[PDB]
Amino acid sequence: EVFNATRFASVYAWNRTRISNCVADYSVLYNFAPFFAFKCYGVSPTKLNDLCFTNVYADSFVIKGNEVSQIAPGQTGNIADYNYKLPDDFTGCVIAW
Amino acid sequence: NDLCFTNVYADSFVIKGNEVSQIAPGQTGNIADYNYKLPDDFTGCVIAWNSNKLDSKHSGNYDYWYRLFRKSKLKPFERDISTEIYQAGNKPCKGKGPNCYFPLQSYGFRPTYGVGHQPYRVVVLSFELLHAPATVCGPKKSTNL
Amino acid sequence: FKNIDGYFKIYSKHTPIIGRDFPQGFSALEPLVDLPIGINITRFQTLLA
Ligand SMILES: *[C@@H]1O[C@H](CO)[C@@H](O)[C@H](O)[C@H]1NC(C)=O
Ligand SMILES: *[C@@H]1O[C@H](CO)[C@@H](O)[C@H](O)[C@H]1NC(C)=O
Ligand SMILES: *[C@@H]1O[C@H](CO)[C@@H](O)[C@H](O)[C@H]1NC(C)=O
Repeated sequence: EVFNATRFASVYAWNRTRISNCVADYSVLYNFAPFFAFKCYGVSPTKLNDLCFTNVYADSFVIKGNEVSQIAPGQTGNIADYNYKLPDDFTGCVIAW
Repeated sequence: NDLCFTNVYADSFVIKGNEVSQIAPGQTGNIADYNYKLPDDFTGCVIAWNSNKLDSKHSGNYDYWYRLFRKSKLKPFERDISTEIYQAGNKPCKGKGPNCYFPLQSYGFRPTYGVGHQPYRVVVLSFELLHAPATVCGPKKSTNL
Repeated sequence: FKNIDGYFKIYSKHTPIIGRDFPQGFSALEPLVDLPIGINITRFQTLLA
């Protein structure tokens, strides 16, 4: 329901969905999107299915091409400063398709 | 400076700030598991000093590299230099893009990051304190037997 | 030969023995060289004359 959405909000108002009380199988994320940026910072992309997380936040927003590389901890730009800023200590992954 | 070591191995590589905390016997992380792994019975020294003057320039520098995608874990003191796209699902895919990911991504460095993202220059020193003809010593006196 | 933690170890003992071949009398082995290669080895081959 976060990857089959039809109206992913803009970056200026990034919808934040709270994911809890569920088993997080990432193959359902793997099959829904032909990725182009599945970079991870705090955890290993191969090693997601063997960890338990207290809570998972899924911020979804459609954005331009270069801005995909813009979105990363410790970055700059018109989006990284005024629209969405990833904290330097980010423990999670980003997905772009 | 008052020991005798059979042989000494010096491994040198630049890693990021948190990665210095990662580098230690049997730690966890894509560097400790896919990029470099020390033996658990390690007998040596790790050396880490900040280098923002040799690994940074205006307009950025993306020269360095590191591996996040490896078929298995890294055995201690083993190099896995190779460019093979990680398999996802069941596709024998060979290329970049969706579910065909390059194993190694850039370690891009700029003069302006946070300390945890600064270019830390790490060299490790490995000793071998066993019963064998040593090679390396320090100050010495040659009193007659 | 073996490659425990690098440090290529070579042991030897010559004896134009019985001449039979793999003989049976016991024989120790005296190391000759021990050199720290520290590489990956998986396959083996021999040269001829
Ligand atoms: C949405 O769900 C349908 C029904 O299972 C599926 O066929 C489709 O691939 C899904 N699309 C996305 C983007 O998740
Ligand atoms: C998130 O908010 C946007 C607002 O435009 C909406 O279009 C989208 O459907 C929402 N996604 C959810 C609730 O999963
Ligand atoms: C050495 O190479 C072989 C063949 O690729 C591989 O099976 C083995 O795991 C490697 N091991 C080490 C110690 O590098």
